[PDB]
Amino acid sequence: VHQVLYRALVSTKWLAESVRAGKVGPGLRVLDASWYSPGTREARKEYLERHVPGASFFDIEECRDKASPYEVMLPSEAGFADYVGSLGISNDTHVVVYDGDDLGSFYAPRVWWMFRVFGHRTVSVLNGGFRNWLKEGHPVTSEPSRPEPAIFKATLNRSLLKTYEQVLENLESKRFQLVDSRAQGRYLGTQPEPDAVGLDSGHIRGSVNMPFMNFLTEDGFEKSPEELRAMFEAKKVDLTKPLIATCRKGVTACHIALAAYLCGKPDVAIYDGSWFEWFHRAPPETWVSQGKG
Repeated sequence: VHQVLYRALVSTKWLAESVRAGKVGPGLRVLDASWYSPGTREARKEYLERHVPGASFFDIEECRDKASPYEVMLPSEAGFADYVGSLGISNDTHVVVYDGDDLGSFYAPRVWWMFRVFGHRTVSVLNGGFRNWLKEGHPVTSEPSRPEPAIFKATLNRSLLKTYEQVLENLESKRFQLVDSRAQGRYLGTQPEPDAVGLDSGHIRGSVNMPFMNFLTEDGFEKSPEELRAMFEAKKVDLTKPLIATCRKGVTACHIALAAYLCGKPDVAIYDGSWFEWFHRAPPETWVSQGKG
């Protein structure tokens, strides 16, 4: 359920002109969705110091199922709806998401997919991220944003989500191509999985690896659609066939979904449980690692 695709990328120039124009409001809401591993950057404090004028902080640590044993799992429809409503977002709002990643994108695609998986098509990511917004000198502020509340209705679009059981069945059916966006070393099992206890690295049998950072240019901009298409083809990923994206915790997998969407394939589903869930639930026979093990 959607044939003509709504823009998934907006430029810094466009967003800056919109903010100059007074467009932030019910029709346009801007989110910093940054999140960092423990012991590194301070997402909320960075947002407090420097944000696009009128933007809000989208707290992924809150906007998830807290009761799950697994990482960064979708909240319920109500939890999402209540949270986004509280940021002034309704079903008529154009949501623009950025993050402060050093290359140019990490969490923002996750948030773009969250809106889509909850039925909202009017969502985009800021091409080049906050990194480029800053480099180009666009306005930043520490003034508080206080959007008026709105009502949002969320409706899960199951086709854009996969469960553990569906990935396990797929091991057998081979119906979907399973593409993992984690860095190469962790995908192969030669580098450990971080921020976890006794979680081995490796990958689900039958997977293909497409490290997420390959999607962006060295400046942090999305690669062109011709470039993206060439990447999938060189990976033996056929865009005319079904595709499930997976990673550590369902976050960077959303960069595969974004890349495929800009190549005209909106149908990629995210395995939200991802490797973290897989390792904990699946028989070890279903995964491989170079060490090995």
